Amino acid sequence: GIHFGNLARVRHIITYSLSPFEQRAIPNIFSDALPNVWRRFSSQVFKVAPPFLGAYLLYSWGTQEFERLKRKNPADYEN
Amino acid sequence: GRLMDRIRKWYYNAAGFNKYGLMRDDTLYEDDDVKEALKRLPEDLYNERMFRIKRALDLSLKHRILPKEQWVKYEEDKPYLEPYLKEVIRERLEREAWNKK
Amino acid sequence: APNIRKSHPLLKMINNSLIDLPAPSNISAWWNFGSLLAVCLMTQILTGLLLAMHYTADTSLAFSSVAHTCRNVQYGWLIRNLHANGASFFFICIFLHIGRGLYYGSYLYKETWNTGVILLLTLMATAFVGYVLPWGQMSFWGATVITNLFSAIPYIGHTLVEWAWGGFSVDNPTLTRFFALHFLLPFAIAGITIIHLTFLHESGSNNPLGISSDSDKIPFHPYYSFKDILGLTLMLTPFLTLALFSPNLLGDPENFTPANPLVTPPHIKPEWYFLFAYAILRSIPNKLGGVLALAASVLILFLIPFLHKSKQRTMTFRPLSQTLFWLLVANLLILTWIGSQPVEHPFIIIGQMASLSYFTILLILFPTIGTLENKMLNY
Amino acid sequence: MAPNIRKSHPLLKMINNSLIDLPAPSNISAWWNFGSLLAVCLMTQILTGLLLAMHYTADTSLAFSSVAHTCRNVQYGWLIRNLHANGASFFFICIFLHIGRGLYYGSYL
Amino acid sequence: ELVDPLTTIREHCEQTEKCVKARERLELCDARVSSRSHTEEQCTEELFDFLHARDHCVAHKLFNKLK
Amino acid sequence: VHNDVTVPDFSAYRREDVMDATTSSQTSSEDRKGFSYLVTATACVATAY
Amino acid sequence: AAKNVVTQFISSLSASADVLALSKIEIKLSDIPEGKNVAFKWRGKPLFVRHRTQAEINQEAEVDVSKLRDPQHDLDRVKKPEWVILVGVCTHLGCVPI
Amino acid sequence: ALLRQAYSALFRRTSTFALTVVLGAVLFERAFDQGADAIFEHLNEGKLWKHIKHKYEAS
Amino acid sequence: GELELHPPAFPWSHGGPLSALDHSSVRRGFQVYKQVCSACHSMDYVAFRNLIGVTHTEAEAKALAEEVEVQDGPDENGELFMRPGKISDYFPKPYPNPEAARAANNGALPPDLSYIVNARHGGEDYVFSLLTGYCDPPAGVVVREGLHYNPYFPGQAIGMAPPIYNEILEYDDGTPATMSQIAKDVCTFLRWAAEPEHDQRKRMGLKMLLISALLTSLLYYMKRHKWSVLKSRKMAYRPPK
Ligand code: HEC
Ligand code: HEM
Ligand code: HEM
Ligand code: HEM
Ligand SMILES: C/C=C(C)/C=C/C=C/[C@H](OC)[C@@H](C)[C@@H](OC)[C@@H](C)CCc1oc2c(O)c(OC)cc(OC)c2c(=O)c1C
Repeated sequence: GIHFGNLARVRHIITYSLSPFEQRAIPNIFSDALPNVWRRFSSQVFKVAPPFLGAYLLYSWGTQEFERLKRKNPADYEN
Repeated sequence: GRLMDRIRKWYYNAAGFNKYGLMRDDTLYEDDDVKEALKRLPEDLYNERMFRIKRALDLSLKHRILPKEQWVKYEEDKPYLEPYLKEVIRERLEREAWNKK
Repeated sequence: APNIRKSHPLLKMINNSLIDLPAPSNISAWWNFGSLLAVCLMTQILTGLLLAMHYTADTSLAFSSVAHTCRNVQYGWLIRNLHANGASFFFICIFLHIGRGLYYGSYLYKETWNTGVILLLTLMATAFVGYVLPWGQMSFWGATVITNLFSAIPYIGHTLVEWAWGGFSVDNPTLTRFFALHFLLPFAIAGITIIHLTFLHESGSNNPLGISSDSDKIPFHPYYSFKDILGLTLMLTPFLTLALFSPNLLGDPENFTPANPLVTPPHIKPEWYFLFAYAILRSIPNKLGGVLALAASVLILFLIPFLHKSKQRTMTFRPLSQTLFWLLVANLLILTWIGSQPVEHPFIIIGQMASLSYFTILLILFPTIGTLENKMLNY
Repeated sequence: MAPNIRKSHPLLKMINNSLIDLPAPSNISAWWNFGSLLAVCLMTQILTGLLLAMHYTADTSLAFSSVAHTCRNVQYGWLIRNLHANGASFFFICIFLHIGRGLYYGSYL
Repeated sequence: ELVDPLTTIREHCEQTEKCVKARERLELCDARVSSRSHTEEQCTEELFDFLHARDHCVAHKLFNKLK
Repeated sequence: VHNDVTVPDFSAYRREDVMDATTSSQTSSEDRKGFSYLVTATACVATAY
Repeated sequence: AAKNVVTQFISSLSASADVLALSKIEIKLSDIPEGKNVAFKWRGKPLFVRHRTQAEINQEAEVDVSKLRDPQHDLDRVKKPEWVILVGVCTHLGCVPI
Repeated sequence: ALLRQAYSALFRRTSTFALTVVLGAVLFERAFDQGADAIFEHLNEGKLWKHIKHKYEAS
Repeated sequence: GELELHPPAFPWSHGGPLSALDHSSVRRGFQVYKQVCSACHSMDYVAFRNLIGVTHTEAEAKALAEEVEVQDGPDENGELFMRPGKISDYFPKPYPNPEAARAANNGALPPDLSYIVNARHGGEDYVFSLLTGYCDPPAGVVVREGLHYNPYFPGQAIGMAPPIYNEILEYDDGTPATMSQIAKDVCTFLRWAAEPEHDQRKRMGLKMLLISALLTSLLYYMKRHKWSVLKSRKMAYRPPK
C-alpha cells in the first residue's frame, strides 16, 4: 500500500517553500500570469486551430452544397 | 545528406523539451531497456539527470519554462544514455538469439 | 498504531487511495475527469434510484409514469433532468478522459486502459437501455435498431435478438428486461471502476511530461482533493445551466411521442454521444460491414497500446503527433456532424471519407509518424 | 520479481489470497460451512432474482398477475420463482445456524 | 369590426425590399405554371422564399401590437 | 559547505504585510490567517446552503 | 446438472407461451384507391397493401433482375399487378420503410 | 480588526469555526433566498400569478 | 416535398432564461384550448387542479371542473355512471380512442397537446406559425381532398382546418380576440402545459448561477492557496565539490 519512501534515489537537491499564509494565492496576475497564458496560447494555436478551422469549412461547404441542391434549376422547365 | 541534419535541428527545436532544460535522453520513455541503462549511469550523470527532471516537473506544475537563455542548444545536447542503452539492447538481443538457438 | 489512519482495515484504504496516495506534482486539468467520471457515476446511480422509485416497466404505462414523475412527484422534473443531462455529461467527461489518455500515452498502462475500454462499452450499453425506458418514439426505434445489430452474426445472431426482446419483436417483455438491465449495469460499472483504479494504483498516475515523477510526488490530499473539488464545480455550472435553463437542448423532441410500433419517424437520429459511430456504420452500404465497422470503431481502442511506436511517452514533445491528434479530434467532430445529417450528398461521401480517415489516422498514420519522429530524434 | 502468476497478479493475488493459500485451522467443523453456503445463497438469490425481475411489473394493478404470468407463461418461470422463494428460506436457515455457531464457539470475539 | 394586427403588418411587410422581389418572383412562377398545361413544375420554392421573408418581418414586430 | 546555502528571496510572492524583513511577521499573522480561513468558512456556508 | 440448469435459465429468456400465433386479416381493395399504399396493424409489425397504377407496374417489371441484391421478378413476388403486398419492415435493422 | 477578531474568535478554534458555518448558512440562507426571489419577481412584474391574483380573488 | 419552411422566432415574454411565463396570457390560452381546441385535442396530462394558483383561483378551477360529466363506477350493482368533475380529474378526452377520433376527422388523428411544443421542433414558434400560416397552395400544388394547405406543416397538406379566426371566442378579460392574438395566447398556454415547472425551473437557475459563481470563486482561491506552496517553490542542485 504505502509508496512514499521507496519511490526513487535522489541526491543534492535543496528546495525552499513558504507557508500558504506567508504568500499570495494568485500573485503577479499581470507581470507574470497573463503573459504566460498568452505564451501558451500562442504556442499551441497553430497546432490545434488548423484541423478545426479546416473541419469548420468542410461543414459550411457540405452544408451550403446540400442546401444548394435543394433549390430548383429553372433550366428544367424552360421547355 | 546535410538535409535531415538541419531537419533534425529543426525538429529538436520544434519538440521543445529543451525549454524545460531536458536533454533528448531525459525525455526517453523508461521501458525495460532504458531502466537497465539508467542503472549503469555513473552517479554524477544520474544525479544530474534527476535534478533536470525534477526541475522540469516543477516547471510543468508551474506552467512555466526556462528563460530562453537556459534552453539547451541542439548541439550542446548530451546523449549521456544513448550508448549505454545501445549496449543494453545489444546484450539482450544476443541472449535472445542464443535462447532460441 | 501509531495513527489509526494507516492501521485500520478500512481507513487504511481511504487513506491509501485518497489521502496519502502519491501523485505526480504536475498532472493538469486533463486529469480531473477521472473523478468527474466517478462523480457522474455516483450522481447517475443516485438520481436513477430516485427515478426508478416512480417508474413502471410496462409498455402501457412506461411513458406516462415518467410523465407523472415529472408532473406529480415533488422535484420529479428536476431529478429526471439531472438524470437525462447527467448521462450527457457522463459521455462528455468520458470522451475527454479517453482523449487525455491517447494524447499522454496513458494507454501504456494496459490493464488500466483495457478496463477503461470495458467501462466505455458498458457505459454505452447502459445508456442505451436506459434511454429505451421512457418508451417514446426514439426509445422504441432505437431499441429496435441497436438490438437488431446482432442479427448480423452468422447462423446464431437472430437467436440472440430473440433473447434481447424476449419475443419476436420489441414489446413489453423487452421493456421490463431492459429496465432490469439498466438498473443493474451502473453497479457493474462502479465495480469495474474499482478494478480500474486498482490497476492504476499499481503504477500511479502518469503525467504531462511522460517521464518518471518519483523525484517529485505529492500527497493526493490536499493537492488533488482540492483541485478535484474545484474541477467538479467548474463542470457543474454548465451541466446545471443546461439542466435548469435549456433542459431538452441535448435531447431529441421526437421522443415526446409515445412509441408507435407501426411508424418510424421520418427524421430519426441517435443520441448525440452515438452519432460518430452511427455515422461510421451508415457509410458502409452493407449490413455486416457497417456492423463490423461500428464494432471496430470502438473496439479499436484495444489496439492503441500496440500501436505506440514513439520512443517518448506523450505527445508533449511530438509536434507532428500533436497535429495528427487534433486532426483525429476534428475528424470525429466531423463524423458527429455527419451523423446528424440525412443520408444524402455531399454528406454521404464526406461521411465515408471521415470514416476511412478515422481508421487510418489510428491504424497507420500514428504508428508511422511516431517511427518517423524517432528517426528525427536520431534514435 | 514474483515467480508464479498466482501470487503476483493484482487480481489472482486476491483469489489465491482468500480462496487457495488462505491459512485455515485444520479442525474447523461442519459448523463452518455456512459462511460459504450463505455466500452461495446470496449469489443464487441475486441470480434467480434478476431472472424474476425481468418479468415483474411494479404496479398494484399488475404485480400479482405479472408474477402469475411469470410462473404460467415464462419458460421455467415457475421453477425460478420457486427457487427464489425457497432460497429466501434456506438463506435464513443457513444464517441462523451461522449465528448459532458463532455464539457457541465465541466467534463474536 | 376588428383588425388583426397580423394582417395590418403582413401588408406593411410585403412592401419590403426582399418580399417585393420574392413576391414578384412568385407571381412569375404562378403565371407560367397556371398557364402551361400538362406541366411538371411547382411554385412551392418561390412561395417559401416569399413567405420566409415576409413572416420573418412579421414576427419582428407583430407581438408589439399583441397583448 | 552548508554555510554557503541561503534561502532565496520570496518578495515576488510574499504578502504585503510580511515583505519587510525587519518587522515581526506575527502582528499580521491573525489577519493573514483570518482572511484565508474566512474564504474557507464562506465556501462552507455556500456548500452548506 | 449444469447443462440442464443453464438450458432452463437460458430459455427463460426466450419468447413465453402467452406469445400466441394469430390468423389473417381481410381488406377491401376499394379502400385502397389506385396510386396509394396503406398500412395495417398485423402480427405486430406493419403490413402493406399498395394499389399500383400501371405507370409503376411497368418500371417494376422492367429492371435488370440480374442486378438485384435479392434477385426476383416483380411477377413472382405478387399476384395481381395492380396490388403489391409485403411486410413493412426494413430487412436491414427493422425500421418501417416510408 | 475584523480579520483578527474573526480569526481570533471564530476561525481559530475548530469548534467555533463549525458553529460559525452553521450560523452563517442560516443567516445567508434567509438573505439569499429573499433577495434571489426579489430579483426574479422584479424581472417578471405583472406576469406571475402573484401579480395577477387579486383580479379573481376575494375583495 | 423534400422542401420545408422553418418558422421564425417570435419574442415570447418567457423566451428569456430568467423570463417567466405571462400567466395572464396562459389563462387566456386555456380558454382557447377549452372552448376551441379541446373539441378534437386531448390534454391527458393536465388536470383542473393544475390551474389552481397558476392561472385560476381554486373556486374557478373547481367550477371549470364540474362543467364536465365524468364516467365513474362501478356502483353497487356494478354499473358505470356519470358524475360532476372534481379538480382531481384530468382534461376530458374528446374521443374514447384514436380510432374514434380519426373517424371524426377524415382518418386524421389530432395529437394530444399535453407535450406538443416539445414534441415538435420549433415549439410555440412552430405551433404559432402553423395556426396562422394557413394559405392557398402555390402553382402546381394540388392539395388532396380533405387536407388543407399550410406551408409550415411538413408536406404542406395538413388534416386540420384553420381552428381559429377573429372573434371565434371572447376573452372575458376584454382582450381583442384577433386570430393571431389567440394563437399567441394558446401557444403560451401550450408551453405551460408541456412544463409547469418552467417558471420555478428558471428561478432556480438564477439562484444556481449566483451560488455557482460565489462558490467557484471561493474554491479557486482555496485551490490556489494550498498550491502556492508548490507554485513558488524554488529548488537547486548543489552537488558535492
Ligand atoms: C376539428 C378538430 C380540431 C380542432 C378544434 C383543432 N385541431 Fe388541431 N388538429 C386536428 C387534426 C385533424 C390534426 C391532425 C393533422 C395531421 O396530422 O394530418 C391536428 C393537428 C394539430 C397540430 C399539429 C400536428 C403536426 O404534426 O404538426 C397542432 C400543433 C394542433 N392541431 C393544434 C391545435 C390547437 C392549439 C388548437 C386550438 C387553437 C387546435 N389544434 C384545434 C384537429 C383539430
Ligand atoms: C466509468 C468510467 C471511468 C471512470 C470513472 C474512470 C476513472 C478514472 C480515474 C479516477 C482515474 C484517475 C485520474 C485521472 O487520471 O483521470 C483514471 C485514470 C485512467 N483511466 Fe479511467 N475511468 C473511466 C474510464 C476509462 C476509459 C474509457 C479509459 C480509456 C479507454 C480509461 C483509461 C484510464 C487511464 C489510461 C488512466 C491513466 C491516467 C494517467 O495517465 O495517469 N478510463 N480513470
Ligand atoms: C451508468 C449510469 C446511468 C446512465 C448512463 C443512465 C442513463 C439514462 C438515460 C440516457 C436514460 C433516458 C433519459 C431520458 O429520459 O431522456 C435513463 C433513464 C432512466 N434511468 Fe438511468 N442511467 C444511469 C443509471 C441509472 C440507475 C442506476 C437507475 C436506477 C437503479 C436508473 C434509472 C433510470 C430510470 C427510472 C429511467 C427511465 C425514466 C427516465 O427517462 O427518467 N438509471 N437513464
Ligand atoms: C438478499 C437476497 C434476496 C432475498 C433474501 C430475496 C427474497 C425475496 C422474497 C422472500 C420474495 C417473495 C417470494 C415469494 O413470492 O414468495 C422475493 C420476491 C422477489 N424478488 Fe427477491 N430476494 C433476493 C434477491 C432479489 C434480487 C437481487 C432481485 C432482483 C434484482 C429479486 C427480485 C425479486 C422479484 C422480482 C420478486 C417478486 C416476484 C416473486 O415473488 O417471485 N430478489 N424475493
Ligand atoms: C440488451 C442490451 C443490448 C442489446 C445492448 C446493446 C449495446 C450495443 C452498443 O453498446 C456497446 C451500442 C449502444 C453502441 O454500438 C457500439 C452505439 C454507439 C450504437 C449507436 C447507434 O444508435 C442508434 C440510436 O440510438 C437510434 O435511436 C435514436 C437509432 C439508430 O439507427 C436508426 C442508431 C444506430 O444506428 C446506431 C449505430
